[PDB]
Amino acid sequence: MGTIEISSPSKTHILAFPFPEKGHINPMLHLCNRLASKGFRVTLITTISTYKDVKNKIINLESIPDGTLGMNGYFNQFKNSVTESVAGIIEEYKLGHDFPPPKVLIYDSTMPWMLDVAHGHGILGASLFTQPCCVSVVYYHMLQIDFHREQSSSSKVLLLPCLPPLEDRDLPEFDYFKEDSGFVSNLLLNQFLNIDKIDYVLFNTFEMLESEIANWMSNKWKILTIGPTAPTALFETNTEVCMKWLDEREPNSVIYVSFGSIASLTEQQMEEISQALFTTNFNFLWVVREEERTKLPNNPSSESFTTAAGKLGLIINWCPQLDVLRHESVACFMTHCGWNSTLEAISSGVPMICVPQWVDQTTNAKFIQDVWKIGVRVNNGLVKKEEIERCIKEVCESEKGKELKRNAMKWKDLSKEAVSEGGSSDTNLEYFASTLLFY
Ligand SMILES: C[C@]12CC[C@H](O)C[C@H]1CC[C@@H]1[C@@H]2CC[C@]2(C)[C@@H](c3ccc(=O)oc3)CC[C@]12O
Ligand SMILES: O=c1ccn([C@@H]2O[C@H](COP(=O)(O)OP(=O)(O)O)[C@@H](O)[C@H]2O)c(=O)[nH]1
Repeated sequence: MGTIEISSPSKTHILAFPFPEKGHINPMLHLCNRLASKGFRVTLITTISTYKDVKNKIINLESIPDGTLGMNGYFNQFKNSVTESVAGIIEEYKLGHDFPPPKVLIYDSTMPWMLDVAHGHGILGASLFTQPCCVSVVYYHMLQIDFHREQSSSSKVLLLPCLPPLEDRDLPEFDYFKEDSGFVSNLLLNQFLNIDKIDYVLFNTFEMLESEIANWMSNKWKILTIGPTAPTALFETNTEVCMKWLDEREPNSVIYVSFGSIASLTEQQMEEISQALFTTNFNFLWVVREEERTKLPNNPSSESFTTAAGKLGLIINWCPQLDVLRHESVACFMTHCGWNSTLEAISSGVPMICVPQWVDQTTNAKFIQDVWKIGVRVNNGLVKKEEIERCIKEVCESEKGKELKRNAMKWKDLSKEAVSEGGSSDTNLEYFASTLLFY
């Protein structure tokens, strides 16, 4: 005689709340996909202005007001609005009868105040970092070593535990934001203000990729490396168009070019890249967002070209990046080195030409070229066509490039192993799921 009680994923409710930008939404969506496939009930909370985006990419979906002035006011409003918004949702779900009450809130690492919403309403908090471990620990040391730089007087090289030496150009780039550099800096530093009170510290990376620094952070804070959250081999826009075009190219013949969802290049920088791509011995697929089309050399959603070299080019406002990168036609990836684009390239075996723009993109580029050895970084600040030309020859037409390709194929296998049964990332994500079930 008695009652047995069963705690299983299908009666466990996970809340997820990304920062409303595609580089933060996308990795969180993939993680929600993996968690739902384990049987969990997953509710994704997102701002109204990103809601339609996420709806088209798909899991229960909740919208909250955008919550929005200069950078500082814009952001204090944002933090205040989403605090009460998300708190309301937790409480509606705690009294609801359909879904189970929330057990945990997975929130973006850049919204650390959400840990206080989670704990203030009696549920657990998991902080999802969308940056690699290596650059993240740079933010921690900065929050805690002199990082000022009078780059005009002398060159400095910084040594930190479990990191390669970092030149000034390898540190995170904040001066780009000029007046707002301090704001962007504090946003990334403050990720660590409560690192000791977080119930789960989640990183979208895999241990073999960052083993030295992952271990150092595992010792300090017991982090969980659970990446890549994207699947091995999201409904994005223009899928059929780009897949048909790529299906019509020769294998290993296409340079894929994209600077992500936020970065905006000067008109002179666009002219340089343009002139390189139209004279290279390769086809190209170049994503230029609608908002950036007017900065192209003197607006249609896409344009087709026969290049001066007799090759074929496609300029298009958006593509399915993961599908593009895994297409056999792609020879290499000219990228701003956002972490999602970097980790997607790694998981796809595609070598890179690094054109980093700001924040962690400079550090990622350093690791792409000198640590993982799967790409080369351009040298500035304007990057001229001849410099872009040099990097294409090196990646795509050289013995060194064949080696870079070999290195990328190795890392592709290692990230597949990480997310497969018994891999470090599969194990860490199962640690997260299983301990959510504990009494
Ligand atoms: C958070 C952010 C992306 C991820 C990483 O932490 C680096 C950050 C860079 C700065 C921040 C971006 C996000 C968009 C901005 C708010 C967006 C912006 C700028 C001005 C404004 O009024 O509203 C939004 C453009 C860039 C942005 O300011
Ligand atoms: O044409 C494109 C360009 C980018 N992305 C996606 O945009 C996301 C985030 O980009 P990233 O982190 O590299 O840099 P950001 O856009 O934040 O600057 C990635 O998941 C990419 O797959 C896409 O789907 N199609």
